[PDB]
Amino acid sequence: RDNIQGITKPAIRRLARRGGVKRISGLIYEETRGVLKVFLENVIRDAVTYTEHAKRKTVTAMDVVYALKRQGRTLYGFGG
Amino acid sequence: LRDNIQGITKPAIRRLARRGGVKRISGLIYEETRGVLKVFLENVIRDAVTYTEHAKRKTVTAMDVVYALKRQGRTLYGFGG
Amino acid sequence: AKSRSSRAGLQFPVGRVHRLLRKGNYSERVGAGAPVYLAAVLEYLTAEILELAGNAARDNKKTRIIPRHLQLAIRNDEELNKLLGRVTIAQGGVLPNIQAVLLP
Amino acid sequence: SRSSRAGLQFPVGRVHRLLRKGNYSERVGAGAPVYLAAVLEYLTAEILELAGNAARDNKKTRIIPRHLQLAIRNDEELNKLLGRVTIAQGGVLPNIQAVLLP
Amino acid sequence: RKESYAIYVYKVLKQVHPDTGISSKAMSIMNSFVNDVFERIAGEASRLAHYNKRSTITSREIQTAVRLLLPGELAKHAVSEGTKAVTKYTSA
Amino acid sequence: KESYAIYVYKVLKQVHPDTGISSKAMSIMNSFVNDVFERIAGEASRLAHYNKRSTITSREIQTAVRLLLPGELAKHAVSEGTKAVTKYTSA
Amino acid sequence: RYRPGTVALREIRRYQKSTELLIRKLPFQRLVREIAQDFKTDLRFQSSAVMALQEACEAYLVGLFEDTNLCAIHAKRVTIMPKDIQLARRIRGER
Amino acid sequence: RYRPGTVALREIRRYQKSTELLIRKLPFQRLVREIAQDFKTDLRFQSSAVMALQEACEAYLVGLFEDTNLCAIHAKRVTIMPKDIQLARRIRGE
Amino acid sequence: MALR
Amino acid sequence: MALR
DNA sequence: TCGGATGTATATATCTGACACGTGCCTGGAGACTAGGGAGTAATCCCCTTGGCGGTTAAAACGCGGGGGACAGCGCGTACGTGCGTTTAAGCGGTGCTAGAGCTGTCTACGACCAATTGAGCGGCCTCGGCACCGGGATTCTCGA
DNA sequence: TCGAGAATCCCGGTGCCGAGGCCGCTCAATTGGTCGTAGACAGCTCTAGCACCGCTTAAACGCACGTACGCGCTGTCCCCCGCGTTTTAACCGCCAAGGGGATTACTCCCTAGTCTCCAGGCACGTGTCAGATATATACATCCGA
Repeated sequence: RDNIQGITKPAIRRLARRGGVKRISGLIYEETRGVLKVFLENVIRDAVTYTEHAKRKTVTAMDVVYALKRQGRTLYGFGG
Repeated sequence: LRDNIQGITKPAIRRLARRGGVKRISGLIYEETRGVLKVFLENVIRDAVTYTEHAKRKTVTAMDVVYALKRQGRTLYGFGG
Repeated sequence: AKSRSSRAGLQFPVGRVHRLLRKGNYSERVGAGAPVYLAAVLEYLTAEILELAGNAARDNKKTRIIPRHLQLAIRNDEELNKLLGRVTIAQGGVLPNIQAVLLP
Repeated sequence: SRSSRAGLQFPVGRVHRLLRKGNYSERVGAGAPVYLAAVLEYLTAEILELAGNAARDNKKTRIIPRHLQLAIRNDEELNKLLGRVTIAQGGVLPNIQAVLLP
Repeated sequence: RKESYAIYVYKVLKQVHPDTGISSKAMSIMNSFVNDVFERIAGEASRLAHYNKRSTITSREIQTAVRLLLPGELAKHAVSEGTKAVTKYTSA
Repeated sequence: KESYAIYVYKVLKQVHPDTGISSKAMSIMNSFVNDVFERIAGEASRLAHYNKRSTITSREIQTAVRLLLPGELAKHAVSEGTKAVTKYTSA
Repeated sequence: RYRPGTVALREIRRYQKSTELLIRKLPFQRLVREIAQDFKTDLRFQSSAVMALQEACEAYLVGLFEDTNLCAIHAKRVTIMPKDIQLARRIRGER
Repeated sequence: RYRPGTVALREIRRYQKSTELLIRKLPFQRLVREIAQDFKTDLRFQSSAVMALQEACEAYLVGLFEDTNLCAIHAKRVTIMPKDIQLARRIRGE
Repeated sequence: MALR
Repeated sequence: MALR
């Protein structure tokens, strides 16, 4: 539903600035959208799989934490 | 046992770079390669020797080396496990 | 039939897999369909790998499979290479790739 | 209590029960809970000492995720320990490349 | 008496590539691969059962772990094969 | 539900008598304790399995600690564990 | 007017010190729901679940941008580019 | 007399087609024993253990050189320099 | 069995 | 409590 | 624009170490029966998610002018490939030896299991204190001469 | 080096939202005993890891050359950057509904355990075979002329 456009250009600029980046190319936003979309699918597939195994319908923060742990991206602060 | 890093000769590093598909090599690549290989070897050997020490042994085994490699995320097939 | 593998129509050892699941401290109890499912998965993965290994062997005009063939088969397939992306096959070598700029 | 006997702050009994119920092995020795609890308490004390130092340098008394992340990333050995770990609401270490600096 | 997947791997090779052989070092690599896949699947299944406060590992846990661990098409075919094997075993 | 929050607070008052801690920080530290406990238990479990042994003991824990921890962290955690075990048996 | 290269440095310094979330919450929530649609239908989400997703995503993007900046500095540039992003990701081992 | 780089491409072909070990066995073994001297004196080694060590080290170095080559190409160059190796190690996280 |  |  | 010298793929021999098949038999897999409890199913409640509304106002979108950095081209010097003659030690095949890995016997010290306590630890609740924000001044930067 | 113009830190008012401390209950940790077996320990075996030697010879080394290619520099130009204006929708309460998570209780069928026999699978034994060099020959393939 063209919701990936909601990750707007100034937000990607802010992320880059936090990453220490001084100059940005025009195509960086369109490439960053693809990268982020891929990462989100990779995590959400596992989270939804955990939810389906539990026989639930609400994806839980515990499901998201497990999905992140399975990919070597351990997250702290959400009941990890 | 001393000065044994030089057994990793310049032509051997050139051959490894060729298998890695490198066409041209700077002269100062060999010392850097020796350092990197030393660090990797020290990590792996320390873990394997820890395993042998825990097993009450004086012999380092292929199984201990394989467990060390798997621990570092460098799983190795062919020597059992 | 007699063997649990014959009933499931498999080749991998269902009873051996059940014993390993029980002895591995994975869980306190183990269901009776779990070893069947796991042996079927293992057999399917072995067949997937061995088919491509034999394909590479036949390409190289060979009748015997070697670690080089296993490496070629694994690294050429997009999904097997992803499953085994942090594995080092002993005596495997690397895929024959050359970057375009290096070529004359 | 086994924690007071061992001379610690962490629950040796709870750690023992977790070791026995985590399906790690068929049997648990009596000294293993003491060892694991001592290690856990020591690591917690390290993190909190460093984070309290960062909080004091920040002119604050309450440790917050930013202080924890600052302590962890400033400490090289602890950075190695918690390598692939995200700390929520932690931020990053302030650094800029010298080439980017004017 | 050291057990291994040698005879089963050779039987699969006979059923898939009849007139082909296999070297012993390639056989060792195959054995290691099987042990590794078993360990990964069983570890994920155990972790899942612990998450769900279960005590027994079932074919449900095995199937879910297979989904989590394998890339898409591999996951489809492996799930198909596992379901087929359990169904035939239960029918027998 | 149970958590390490109270013991973490006790350690925090031992090391910094005048310092609070927010709930997000406490949740992060509770997660950290859980993660490190899981890692060390898993390594000792793998060790005991490699050695055809059915018991997790202080030796397995010490070896796991040495495998997981870098340099000074391992060298000091080992001393803390040894002291705790020695005192516990002596009392 | 402020010459180019000064406001960017000021923004870098500001955003490397604050710790808040840098992506708008309603757009991120909509994007997460739309992505999850392909795996299941009539799916609910916990607030903490969406928040954890945002935290992981933003941290991943910040790390990726840092490595992209290293690639740009290596190539004797100041401007990060898609070739920099792609090189960093492929060396990291994701593409 | 071949032009430079022709033998380089021939060697890339040869060593990317082959699979044998490219380091010398006795020097590598002496290096391994010397390194292990620092952890526990008077230690024995299985031949299988030393072979596994060597296979791991060769594979690791080959992959690292692949990444270094990519970095050098990214810098509009064809010669690999220690900066390429350092950058590859940083990005990989080592 | 049934391969891809 | 032996810290670094 | 033709000729050449080096490497590589092709034909065939061989003697091999390696492997594909047959077998003793013993240990592990299968049968038969039960004992209990893990999990399924049903039912209830109330948390917490989802959907809608009205406003405000900060962030986003957009255009504009320019200057700064990306990029293409060019010239230079140096450093790396290439090839050849000389120096070295890896590799191979033996030969000897004893350390240490592995397996059998034993038997005791330690951890599992159970019944019964009693207290440490988990929720509810208050009350009040330090930091988020704002009003105002001063230091640290940049931008222009 | 020397002017002004902003951005932001520090000082003080302050208020307020949730953390630190305080109770009631309760289940889980502790304490005692009993008991089976895991593993420390002791001893005999036999493999294999280490050590010494002698010979090839293949790889490592040093050196001389020259050619491609890092590298600096100069100029063009286009493409981000900073900035002011209009436009969008996020955020913030706040309400309304109810789906589904979370809990308790009753069944009952699925798995652990145990005693048996009984062959599948390992170690052993053994005879044949695909091929790595070895020798010789034809086909590309750029490099000097």
